[PDB]
Amino acid sequence: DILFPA
Amino acid sequence: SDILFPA
Amino acid sequence: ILPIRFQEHLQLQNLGINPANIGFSTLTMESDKFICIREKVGEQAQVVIIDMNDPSNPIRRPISADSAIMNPASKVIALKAGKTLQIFNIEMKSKMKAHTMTDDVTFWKWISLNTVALVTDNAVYHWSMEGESQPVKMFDRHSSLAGCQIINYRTDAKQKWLLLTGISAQQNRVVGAMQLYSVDRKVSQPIEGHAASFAQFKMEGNAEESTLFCFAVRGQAGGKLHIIEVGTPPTGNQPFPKKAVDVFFPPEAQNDFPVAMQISEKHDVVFLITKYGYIHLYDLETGTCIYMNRISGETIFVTAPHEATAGIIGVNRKGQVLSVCVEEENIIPYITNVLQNPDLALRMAVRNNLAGAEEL
Repeated sequence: DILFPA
Repeated sequence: SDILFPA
Repeated sequence: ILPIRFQEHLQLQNLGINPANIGFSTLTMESDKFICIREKVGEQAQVVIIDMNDPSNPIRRPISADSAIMNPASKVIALKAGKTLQIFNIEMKSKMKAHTMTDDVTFWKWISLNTVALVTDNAVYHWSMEGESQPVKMFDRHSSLAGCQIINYRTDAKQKWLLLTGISAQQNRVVGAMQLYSVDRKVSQPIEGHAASFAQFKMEGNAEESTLFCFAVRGQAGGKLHIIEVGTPPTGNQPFPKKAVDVFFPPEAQNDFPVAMQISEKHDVVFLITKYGYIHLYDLETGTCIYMNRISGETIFVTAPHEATAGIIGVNRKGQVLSVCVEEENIIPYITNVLQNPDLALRMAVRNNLAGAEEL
């Protein structure tokens, strides 16, 4: 899918 | 003729 | 667990940046220390400089420049208006250097701490900030870049290999055209490629570092990544064996292509970002693909090395400032357990002193 950031 | 100026 | 750490540093729209100015021709990020944005407020052009170490306090200054690029390390800005180039030390409030070109500069960039590269329609120049130097022509552009939008210019560490990159449309795809120039041989080589970087890499059994040239391309043959040594190996060295590997584009990303590359010499890893926001990591030594995924829903148009982590930092059209680097505690078990490649895991563990290959 997509990574989401820290 | 400067192309950057003071704020 | 992921072999990478992915971070959002900033959302530029939270600093009052108009998203219309968040693009390639108005926003520059020559290193991870500053971002520079040209905006028109009313009738007046200005530049907004965001210090990445103090981002809530941007500096805004009026300008009459069609382009602004900050020095990678210092508050020293290069500005141009047509053929007029001026370099200013902002803190000293002084014009350090001025030059008038006899051609428009269609792309420029800081290639080191103290040299600006300047690309015209016909040629590429380097302009050193030391003493009283004027621009020096490095080479003439190859005709294979005629008509391209120039999107990048890079060199190896010794400035002996120079790489100009343009793109244009041919058969309804974005085709990359590169010009690789050897300073010592004075020979250009045209190469189809979209994004590239040089890197220093010391092979086991060699006394000297090799200079490697890494480029990715989406061609007729699909996506490809190449890693080669440029030039004659230093005396006493084995040549680096050429690598060529596939670059995957999924079927729904049919118009995507590589737009940025940075290489970590701390981990010997190649980060490749595509226009539509996919991140790939490859081993620099072997070319093995370590990871892919999508990190941005918006297009990414500018990157720099992220010094602190030896990763890659960039800006998308939404104005997110994003970075990816190697997650040092996860990368080896990832490669061992998810990629199931103990050979690579073990190699990287000892090569770059990473933990996790105590058990394979």
